[PDB]
Amino acid sequence: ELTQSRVQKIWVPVDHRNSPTVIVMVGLPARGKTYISKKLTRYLNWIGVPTKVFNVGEYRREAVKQYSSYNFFRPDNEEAMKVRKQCALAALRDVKSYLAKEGGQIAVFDATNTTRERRHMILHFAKENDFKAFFIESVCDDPTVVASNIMEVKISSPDYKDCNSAEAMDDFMKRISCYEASYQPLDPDKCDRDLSLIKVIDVGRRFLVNRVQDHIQSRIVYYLMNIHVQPRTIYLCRHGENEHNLQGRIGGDSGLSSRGKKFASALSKFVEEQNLKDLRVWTSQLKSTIQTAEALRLPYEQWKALNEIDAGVCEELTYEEIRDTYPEEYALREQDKYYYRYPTGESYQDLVQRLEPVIMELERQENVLVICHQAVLRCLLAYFLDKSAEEMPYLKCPLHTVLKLTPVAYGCRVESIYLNVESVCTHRERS
Amino acid sequence: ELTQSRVQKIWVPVDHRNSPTVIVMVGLPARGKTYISKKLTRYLNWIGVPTKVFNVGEYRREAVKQYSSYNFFRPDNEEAMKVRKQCALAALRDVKSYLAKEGGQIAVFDATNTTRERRHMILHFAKENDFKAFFIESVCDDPTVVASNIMEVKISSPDYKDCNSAEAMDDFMKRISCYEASYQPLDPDKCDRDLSLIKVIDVGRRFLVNRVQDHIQSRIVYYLMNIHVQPRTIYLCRHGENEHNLQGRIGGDSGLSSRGKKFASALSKFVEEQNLKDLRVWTSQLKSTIQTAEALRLPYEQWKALNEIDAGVCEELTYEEIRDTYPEEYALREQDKYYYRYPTGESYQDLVQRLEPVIMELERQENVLVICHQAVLRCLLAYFLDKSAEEMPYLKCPLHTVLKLTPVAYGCRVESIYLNVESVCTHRERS
Ligand SMILES: Nc1ncnc2c1ncn2[C@@H]1O[C@H](COP(=O)(O)OP(=O)(O)CP(=O)(O)O)[C@@H](O)[C@H]1O
Ligand SMILES: Nc1ncnc2c1ncn2[C@@H]1O[C@H](COP(=O)(O)OP(=O)(O)CP(=O)(O)O)[C@@H](O)[C@H]1O
Ligand SMILES: O=P(O)(O)OC[C@H]1O[C@](O)(CO)[C@@H](O)[C@@H]1O
Ligand SMILES: O=P(O)(O)OC[C@H]1O[C@](O)(CO)[C@@H](O)[C@@H]1O
Ligand SMILES: O=P(O)(O)OC[C@H]1O[C@](O)(CO)[C@@H](O)[C@@H]1O
Ligand SMILES: O=P(O)(O)OC[C@H]1O[C@](O)(CO)[C@@H](O)[C@@H]1O
Ligand SMILES: [Mg+2]
Ligand SMILES: [Mg+2]
Repeated sequence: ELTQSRVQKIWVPVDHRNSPTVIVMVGLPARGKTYISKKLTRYLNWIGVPTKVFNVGEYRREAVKQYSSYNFFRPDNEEAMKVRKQCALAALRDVKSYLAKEGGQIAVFDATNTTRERRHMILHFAKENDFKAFFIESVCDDPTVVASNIMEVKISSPDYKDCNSAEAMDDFMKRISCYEASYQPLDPDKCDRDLSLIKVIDVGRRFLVNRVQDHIQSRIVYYLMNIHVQPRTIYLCRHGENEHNLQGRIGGDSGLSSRGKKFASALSKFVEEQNLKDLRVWTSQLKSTIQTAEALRLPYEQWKALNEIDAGVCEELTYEEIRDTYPEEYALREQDKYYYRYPTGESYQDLVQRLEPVIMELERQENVLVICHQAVLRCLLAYFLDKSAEEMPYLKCPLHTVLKLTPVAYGCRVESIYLNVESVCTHRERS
Repeated sequence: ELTQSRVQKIWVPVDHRNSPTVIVMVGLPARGKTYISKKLTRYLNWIGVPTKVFNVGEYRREAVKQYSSYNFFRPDNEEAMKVRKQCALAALRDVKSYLAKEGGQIAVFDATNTTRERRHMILHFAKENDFKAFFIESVCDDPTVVASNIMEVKISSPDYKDCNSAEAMDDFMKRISCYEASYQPLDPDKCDRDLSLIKVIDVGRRFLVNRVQDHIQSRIVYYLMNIHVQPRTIYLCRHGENEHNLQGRIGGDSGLSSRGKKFASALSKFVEEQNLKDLRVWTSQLKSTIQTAEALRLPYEQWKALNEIDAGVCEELTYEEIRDTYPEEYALREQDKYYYRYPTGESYQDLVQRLEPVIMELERQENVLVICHQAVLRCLLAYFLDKSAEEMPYLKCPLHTVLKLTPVAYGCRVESIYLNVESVCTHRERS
């Protein structure tokens, strides 16, 4: 005796009457601890695992109004040490409220945590709140890398609002020397034999993994081994306009219109003028995306995971038709566009689970052109631009427009490029 | 201008007119090199990557008729060394024919390869045939583990056909001591800095990964970190009989019949008499599997990936109806049941890609009960019992029967258990 939920179409038994994890970042400054923290979090939240970053740096920038210099981080700075410890403890406080009282699942503790003492303290914290502890250490003693990092995300930090490169660059170098003496890296073969951890070496050149307590830690591990930092570009766009677009019909597998092909031709000119040494092209298995890719005269690959969302019994229909034929359904979708699943079809949530492999592969690749569909494109875009599940189903991803995503600082930079070719508009807001 | 293939329903441009990899196993005997090789291969072939194992041991057992003793593996055994080298070279010969002439993609070289010399030779081989080289080393100096391994897959080997445990166990111990002196493990921080490799330590307790050249090596890495060897059991069965089963209609989302529920009740008694400390239950999101799981009064989890194959425009239909309504389609499926994809639906190939995450999770778990559907069940079973894509769509997976899969030696042992409850028969051979 079960009843099927109206929105998610899930069968639940009629009533009629996974321990949370604390990810601990470890490493000297300018080692990508925050970079990793944010990206990790962006991913986890995307695939549905509620994650939040707790940057002890911000707690510090909060308590000590405006920034001083490296003197603040001197081991002999008795007062700063007091404040820094109170920052770490305040953050763990907020962590407890997240994992135990706010429904959070993973809490990333973003700090240097370069001493066994500090780590043992966190372990204790976890041990008493019934939380698992997974460590991620970033080791890299390459002056070129450290130097480059200092330039990319430090010299512009709010701490150096009143500094130039020459001085900021020096203050941070001294800042790093502060942690160096007492820095005790993880020792998975001795003192840290029992800790579950992954040590990222030379920006992913080598990894040392210890244990792994569950699938969640398993994924995280997989992810870090696939992301990289080499500069590259990811272009995203939909198929050229198609017959169904003109008729305003959803789903289906129609072919490009006269304009759609025109757009496909423009896309070719665009890719051409991008001057990319290499470029991979991915499409869905639906006709319209393939016809578009063909116009590029470049080898491409088809992914069934990139097919537009499945509209179920509403495929081939027009919104008007749905509104009339399946009124109640048309309403259930407008009130919960993300979780709503079409009868015998999918939901935006289903797309995310279906696209996970695509995202993981995009992180591994260099330059990639993905020609897909509206809903599918929103999903991917929501990942790169960190858009909540609430706004995902409404992001604007118009026809004939190329979204150029480039890596910058801690996230992704986006550039819209309309290839100057008319087409209908398939976008529709909440109502 | 494209045309859609009739079987796979894929759009291809009308005509009208990934370097192969050699996986190198490394390690002393009784370290699971062959275990890993077979499992790795079983998996890769399942997800579509043509892989083959080249056990240098078999080449040896082939050339030297019947087995001697550990004297054969003595470093001072000038003649044996000659034969052993000719075996390794003959196997690489067959590797070349596989990766370059037989359409193979991955070739697992199963040997001790415990010396830098031997390894350099293989590198050279790869370097000249344009093959990538990925190494997997298994290090474990635990006497209990080594001892146990010697018992589980050595003492019964065809080499010891005329030996008892007491003597076989001793001959293998001496055999191991032979390789020990010249054994040079991988050194990812010195001599082997440039080699792409994964070093499995203490049966997966710790890993040291170096590089990783592509996604294929990325997956392999992920897999090894998720499989384990602790004893556990995996039960597989379909939902209890349902309305559609009675009407002989495919797809749909109907509920259990009177018998189906009866079966669900029997399943409860079965699980109960299994005396399992723990047991996870997974179902699909279709009503029939959930109703069945409910009868167990155990917490279960729903997976959309476990939903029966999507019959497309044929859902809810009876084979008779399909045969009549979509004759041409009914024929295209009987001639190629694995690759055939239903209009707007899936193929067995699609199921495999859809089930990959399930398989990966089953490898991570201990005891798991999976209540699914016919086609879905075949897919999973094909993985555990290593059944080709040709036989997969025809494996017999009857209603009300529990397949009990247990780990043994290098593969999985299967036991069928009919819970003694009538039901229709949904199996149908090729015709
Ligand atoms: N595994 C890694 N090793 C080294 N650098 C990395 C890295 N992952 C990312 N980066 C680089 O690090 C920079 C971001 O550094 P981030 O600010 O996250 O360091 P940090 O958190 O270690 C310093 P701090 O404790 O001083 O705030 C970017 O330039 C990024 O490309
Ligand atoms: N990573 C690992 N470390 C140690 N033992 C493992 C292992 N993976 C599997 N095993 C165990 O090893 C046994 C299979 O060993 P296998 O025969 O594959 O070893 P081997 O190939 O190293 C020996 P040889 O070169 O003498 O043939 C099984 O008992 C299995 O459970
Ligand atoms: O985590 P710890 O050991 O308290 O060091 C924290 C400090 O590190 C920094 O990231 C500087 O490297 C600061 O923003 C932060 O206050
Ligand atoms: O995401 P939305 O607003 O529900 O629109 C989804 C529809 O958009 C389309 O791509 C048409 O523009 C259809 O294929 C799909 O069903
Ligand atoms: O790979 P190597 O160095 O030639 O050693 C191969 C030998 O190892 C064995 O697996 C025994 O440990 C034999 O079956 C095989 O002939
Ligand atoms: O694998 P086959 O032989 O095509 O049968 C598949 C059908 O079996 C069923 O499970 C019915 O027994 C249907 O849901 C499914 O479409
Ligand atoms: Mg930081
Ligand atoms: Mg072997």
